[PDB]
Amino acid sequence: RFLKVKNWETDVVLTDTLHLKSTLETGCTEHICMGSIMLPSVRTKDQLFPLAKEFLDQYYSSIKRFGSKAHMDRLEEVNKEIESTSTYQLKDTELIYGAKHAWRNASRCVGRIQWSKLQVFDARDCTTAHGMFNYICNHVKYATNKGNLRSAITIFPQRTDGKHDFRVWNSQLIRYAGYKQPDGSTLGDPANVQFTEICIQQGWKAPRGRFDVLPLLLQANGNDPELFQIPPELVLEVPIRHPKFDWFKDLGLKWYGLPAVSNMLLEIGGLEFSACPFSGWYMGTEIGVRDYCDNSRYNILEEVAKKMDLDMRKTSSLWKDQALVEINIAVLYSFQSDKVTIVDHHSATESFIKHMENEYRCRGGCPADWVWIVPPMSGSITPVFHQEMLNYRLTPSFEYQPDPWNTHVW
Amino acid sequence: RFLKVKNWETDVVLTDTLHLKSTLETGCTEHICMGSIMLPVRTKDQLFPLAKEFLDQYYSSIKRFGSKAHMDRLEEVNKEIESTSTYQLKDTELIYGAKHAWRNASRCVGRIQWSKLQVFDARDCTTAHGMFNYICNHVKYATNKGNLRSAITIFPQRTDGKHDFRVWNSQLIRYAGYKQPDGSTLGDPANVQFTEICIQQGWKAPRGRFDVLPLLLQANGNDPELFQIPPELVLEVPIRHPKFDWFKDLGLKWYGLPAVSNMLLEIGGLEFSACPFSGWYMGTEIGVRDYCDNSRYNILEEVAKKMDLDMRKTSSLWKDQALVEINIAVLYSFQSDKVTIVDHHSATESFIKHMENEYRCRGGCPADWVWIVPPMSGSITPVFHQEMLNYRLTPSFEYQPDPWNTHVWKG
Ligand code: HEM
Ligand code: HEM
Ligand SMILES: Cc1cc(N)nc(CCc2cc(CCCN(C)C)c(F)c(F)c2F)c1
Ligand SMILES: Cc1cc(N)nc(CCc2cc(CCCN(C)C)c(F)c(F)c2F)c1
Ligand SMILES: C[C@H](O)[C@H](O)[C@H]1CNc2nc(N)[nH]c(=O)c2N1
Ligand SMILES: C[C@H](O)[C@H](O)[C@H]1CNc2nc(N)[nH]c(=O)c2N1
Ligand SMILES: [Zn+2]
Repeated sequence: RFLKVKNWETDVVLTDTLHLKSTLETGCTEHICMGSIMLPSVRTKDQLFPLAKEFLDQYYSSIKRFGSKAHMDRLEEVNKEIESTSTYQLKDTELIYGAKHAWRNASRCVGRIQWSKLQVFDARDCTTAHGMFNYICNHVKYATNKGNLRSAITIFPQRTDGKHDFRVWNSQLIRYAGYKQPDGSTLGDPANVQFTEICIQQGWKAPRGRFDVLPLLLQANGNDPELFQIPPELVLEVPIRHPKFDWFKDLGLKWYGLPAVSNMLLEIGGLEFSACPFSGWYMGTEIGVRDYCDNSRYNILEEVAKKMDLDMRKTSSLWKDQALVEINIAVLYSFQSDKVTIVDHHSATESFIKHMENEYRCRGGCPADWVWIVPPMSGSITPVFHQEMLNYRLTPSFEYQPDPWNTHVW
Repeated sequence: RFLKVKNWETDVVLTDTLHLKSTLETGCTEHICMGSIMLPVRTKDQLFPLAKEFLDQYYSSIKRFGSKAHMDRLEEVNKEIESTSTYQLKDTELIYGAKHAWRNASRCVGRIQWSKLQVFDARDCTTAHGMFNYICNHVKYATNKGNLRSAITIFPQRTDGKHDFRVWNSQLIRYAGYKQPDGSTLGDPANVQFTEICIQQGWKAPRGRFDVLPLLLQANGNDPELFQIPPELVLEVPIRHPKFDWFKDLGLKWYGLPAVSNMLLEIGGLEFSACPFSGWYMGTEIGVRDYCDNSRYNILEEVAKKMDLDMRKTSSLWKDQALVEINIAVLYSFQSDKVTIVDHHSATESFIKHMENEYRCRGGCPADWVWIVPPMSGSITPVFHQEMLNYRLTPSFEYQPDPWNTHVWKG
């Protein structure tokens, strides 16, 4: 019941007691482990108050006022407000705490050593999609900071009856369009083909290019979503060149500086925030391994290996592995040259081990999903590969939610 | 009930029903996943259900479930259990059991080959000298002059737990490690403790960087005994690089035959505590783990030095670059010497084909994503994108304690 995790490279053993405060479920049973499943998964008055109490208990404990004057009053006041209104409103301090701890609790996030330095933008007074656009532009500008990226989240009004949902329809604030070609292939980002169509097949004027920044599709108060173009001067992009291969720049590659997830649901004290875009900065492998070299994405491995003149006859020449490394050197080199914040996988995974040690010491544990924390290249030469991790679900949390074009009462 | 797994690269969705036949536990609960944890004395009370379950599976596989032969064998095993408190497997049952323990090994990416296992029945063995002879014959057969063949040798099953057969080596062929007084290590740091035991048991160590360890073999619960594998039976491969002529001067070599010897084979409730098995290497086992783990031979520095990469900042990816070149050299060396090896691209593709076939013909394939995904180039192999369900089926291979921690020395 008091569990231990071992690092097999260093023999360091940590003792986890935090998991005993886990609330939600993992998808696993003692008969079957679902650790590699990508997606392992109204609201009444009964359910809401224990959730608020659990959250307020940990909030007042965190400020060393558990069982105090203000603690009992706040508990009473929220209880009064739920009994009356069937919901409640977070104090600004509780919202900031809840958002920072949702990130602290994100077991798939390797960047959590930064969790306490998060800029929380309270957008709970927003009422229209034009107001949403305004808040998102300000977020993008703040977070981008001319390349000196700063972590931020913008929190739109919480769900009420499920009919008045605020939703950002984009999966990330900044992504590249994808169109299926006449000759059967795909131009741009294949992952965004259905979305790039919903933008066109409902308003947008696509420049049908390969790296077209998609428009925002914003939904306020349950209404139909509206299209907005992010001002291009707010979208920091990096042309990708290689520090050795001069032909690399001729590949035509670029990527955007700001990774900003916008389709997750933020849960704090039972309250659900369905529009809560958040951003940090890239780990190099997200772009160079996944975005560029996945077969279902831009899938550039063949072209790069050909220009390197590698033996592509046999897989055992490891031509894919060689090109992969060069592509990721170029991504890192390009961002660093343009003074755009980026972290390589060696530095980020080292940071996470230090974060884990901090969390075990000051908190008694750190939920972590090994399948997601280990980078998608060079796994075993990073320290996290050799680190046993316990995965469990703590709240406040970021959760997945259905894509809105499958749920919108249109 | 049914369970579905999806491949996010190809959108193929498979449906698992085999997990219903799972019995052992995973370590996980509804509230915690132990998927990345490395490691999550038997009476007649529990033995006959285990035997009956196994014999049901065996007679089903041969299309004889419920036949007179099936019923007579159950009756015969039942009587032998209450008469003798254990039972003996037929040769055919042992072969089926060993093949299916491999088929059920959720951490093994090489399972497309499970039905072509050569099973050596060594249940008549009585002494450590006899174990040595069986293991020599296994090594010669499996090596096959570089054309490797999968094999397993099965020594007598556990009785009261005081008479165990054990191979004290973790693998039949491994290099020694020696801790120096200055704190540095010569050879394989993974094997320092076992090397100390061998030395204490009388082994005369050459004290080089690639000394093949002696076999330390325990029969019938007696103290273990040292034996040197005849060197002409240990096939080794000097490592060189197809383009880098200085790579040979690093002085690296490795052995051809990977042969695990510390696991326990469970078949029908019977426990075979000495069951060495062997296949052939996937290149990354040597080039990534054996050579580049910080806690193993740890050659990333010197390789990158000789390559003259920028080693001052990690963001040059000098480690990633040297890692690839080393793994090219491993594959090139084995192929050039005509010693069986498989690269991680081929092995993971074969495993995906295996897994799909197992879903079609068997209703599932238990698989441990954490171990199946190779330790370099993860997402450019197809297993990275493949959802997998992990569960425990029997027959199975299990971990067991290191014998020096449990053995009662006879002196
Ligand atoms: C500041 C630097 C950050 C870095 C380097 C970083 C790194 C990463 C990486 C590499 C992933 C895996 C995502 C993937 O492979 O698709 C991830 C996931 C995630 N990150 Fe972080 N992140 C950062 C900031 C943040 C922030 C500011 C938040 C929230 C406030 C956050 C919340 C999450 C969540 C919830 C996931 C899981 C996404 C999912 O389950 O699909 N991250 N992060
Ligand atoms: C024929 C070629 C084979 C290949 C390419 C192969 C590949 C692998 C690899 C790469 C691993 C992970 C090992 C590690 O990272 O330390 C593994 C694990 C394993 N293999 Fe296979 N294997 C083969 C044959 C066999 C055979 C013949 C058996 C048994 C009869 C077997 C049973 C297992 C088991 C039980 C594990 C789990 C090891 C553990 O939990 O430590 N494999 N295999
Ligand atoms: C703040 C942040 C920093 C960073 N460095 N990286 C990311 C990227 C996280 C991510 C999250 C998701 C899940 C939500 C999307 N939908 C499909 C549910 C992805 F899908 C995805 F591709 C993806 F990159 C975010
Ligand atoms: C037949 C086979 C083919 C192949 N291609 N590869 C292997 C290697 C499996 C392996 C298994 C273990 C299990 C014992 C665990 N104990 C020592 C903690 C190892 F340790 C180890 F190093 C190791 F390589 C085996
Ligand atoms: C099937 C498997 O769970 C899936 O491919 C996961 C593996 N690990 C991952 N890890 C990260 N960081 N991001 C991902 O998208 C994935 N995909
Ligand atoms: C902590 C973690 O479970 C451990 O390092 C695992 C990760 N996956 C692995 N996968 C393989 N094939 N072999 C290993 O030794 C390991 N080690
Ligand atoms: Zn699990």
